[PDB]
Amino acid sequence: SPEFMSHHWGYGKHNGPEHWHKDFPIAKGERQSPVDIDTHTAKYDPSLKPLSVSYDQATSLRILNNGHAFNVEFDDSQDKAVLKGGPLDGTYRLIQFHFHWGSLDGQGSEHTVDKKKYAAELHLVHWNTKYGDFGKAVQQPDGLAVLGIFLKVGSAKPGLQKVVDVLDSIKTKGKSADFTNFDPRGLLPESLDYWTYPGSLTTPPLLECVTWIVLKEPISVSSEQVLKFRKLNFNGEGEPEELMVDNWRPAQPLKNRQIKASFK
Ligand SMILES: O=C1OC[C@@H]2CNCCN12
Ligand SMILES: [Hg+2]
Ligand SMILES: [Hg+2]
Ligand SMILES: [Zn+2]
Repeated sequence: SPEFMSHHWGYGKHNGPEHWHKDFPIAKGERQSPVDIDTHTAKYDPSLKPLSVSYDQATSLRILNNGHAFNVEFDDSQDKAVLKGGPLDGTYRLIQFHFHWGSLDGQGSEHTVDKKKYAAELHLVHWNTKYGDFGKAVQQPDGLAVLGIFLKVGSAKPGLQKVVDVLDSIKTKGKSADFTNFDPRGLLPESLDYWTYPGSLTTPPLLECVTWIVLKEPISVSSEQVLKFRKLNFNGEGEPEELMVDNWRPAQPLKNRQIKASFK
């Protein structure tokens, strides 16, 4: 049971975000994520470029319940699924995506917009090819680019359904399954308008390597889709059930950072 045999970071009362600094001191660092996006402080930057999403040749491989979310993993041994343009210099390869979500529809996102919490947030994680591999990229201030997409509850997202339907097979921590031919273009909204700022990954080890690109337009998913997320488990098989919900970190201090908008 959580925190009895040993301690591990998580999202509970004894090991949640407010505790993470005890094992990962960078949790109190100068470029932590997520942040609140104050729409009356972020300035339009006309030097930013349109975001170039080239996911046509993506190769998904597996889906994994890692005890704090599920990752959909991709073959990143070539430039098969890349993010370019905008604030980015060069080419960033997609390695995985995952979500953060709530126990109820009024919370779940990590970023907020004028303090608004969405029901969930999708993170597509990419690494800068100039550093050769993800592990070297996460030793650099421009090593990663994360495309963040808000989810609200409304109409269903057809391109999400294949994800929803596989979750029964990865209910518990450590379970993985084959998950080929998944097209992440089915998770995008219509507009690629975005905000951008320098930050970190939002789970330990909280690495301060990320250029965040947060889309303004949410995607809609149905109540039934997000309910299926909430049937996942943080625990392993044969351990008592602890539902995988509220796996989000709250907003962190902006400090001296600037949030830029791609749109006037
Ligand atoms: O994010 C927002 O929202 C309002 C303002 C418009 N100009 C771009 C930056 N802003
Ligand atoms: Hg974990
Ligand atoms: Hg890989
Ligand atoms: Zn994330």
